Amino acid sequence: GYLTIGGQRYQAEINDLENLGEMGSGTCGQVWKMRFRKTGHVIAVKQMRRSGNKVVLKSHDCPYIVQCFGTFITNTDVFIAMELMGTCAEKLKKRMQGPIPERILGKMTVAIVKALYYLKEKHGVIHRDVKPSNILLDERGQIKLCDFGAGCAAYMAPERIDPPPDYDIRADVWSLGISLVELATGQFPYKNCKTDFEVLTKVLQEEPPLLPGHMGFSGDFQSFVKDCLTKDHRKRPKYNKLLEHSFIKRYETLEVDVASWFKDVMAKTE
Ligand SMILES: COc1cc(O)c2c(c1)/C=C/C[C@H](O)[C@H](O)C(=O)/C=C/C[C@H](C)OC2=O
Repeated sequence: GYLTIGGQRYQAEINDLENLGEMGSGTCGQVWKMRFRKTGHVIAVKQMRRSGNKVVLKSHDCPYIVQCFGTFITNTDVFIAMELMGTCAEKLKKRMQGPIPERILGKMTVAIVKALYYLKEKHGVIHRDVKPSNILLDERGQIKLCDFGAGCAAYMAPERIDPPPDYDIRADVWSLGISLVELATGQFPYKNCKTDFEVLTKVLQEEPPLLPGHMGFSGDFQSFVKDCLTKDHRKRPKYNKLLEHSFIKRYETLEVDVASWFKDVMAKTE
């Protein structure tokens, strides 16, 4: 807008905000730490990077989506204010230099599925891009989807080069899978590339890079992660069916020290 904050709307302008420092800048535009002088809040603001010629609200109730506060147009940028939050998934894989524990992905899966499920059943949204970059973790445990928009072509389903985008949600389902496998194993499914198309091919060519029976993965997991990576998108699981899979059900209830973990992974590197 306008800046809306639990749960009053204020007007200000990005030049009004006080700026504390940056966070990257590490693709795509300078993301910024800054304080809204009005109320005392400290937020994220992602500067882009105009222009095309010539968003949320209202995902305020869902606790698994990073909350947007408003935007924020100038002649050069496009500023978007978001809740301040730890880090990407993608950057934890690299920072950890090794996989994330099944327990954490299980939490993740739950935060993530319910988000996509939220968006679809409340806003008729089909968020195109489900991937590690878009999954934000935080110091105090929370796990959230950034609704935004080889490598990032790899996450494409089979039926996204077939007989006629899109048909339908099931494509995000796929990207959830690959994200999980990428994430569980700490190694992108297709090590043989890049970059790329010798990727896109493999996908429609070959059978899902399902989870290795080897690394000690609760076959509840292996099961879920496979229901997703179903080639045949037709009988593939809608979000609800995933919501009543067992791997989910476990993880809806099972208590996990996500804060504790994250913090510890902040031991290395820094
Ligand atoms: C909402 O609070 C945030 C807090 C952050 O620290 C980042 C972002 C948001 C960014 C969201 C959009 C992209 O996910 C991001 O540009 C990216 O690819 C880099 C991820 C690793 C980097 C160090 O962390 C952030 O910058």
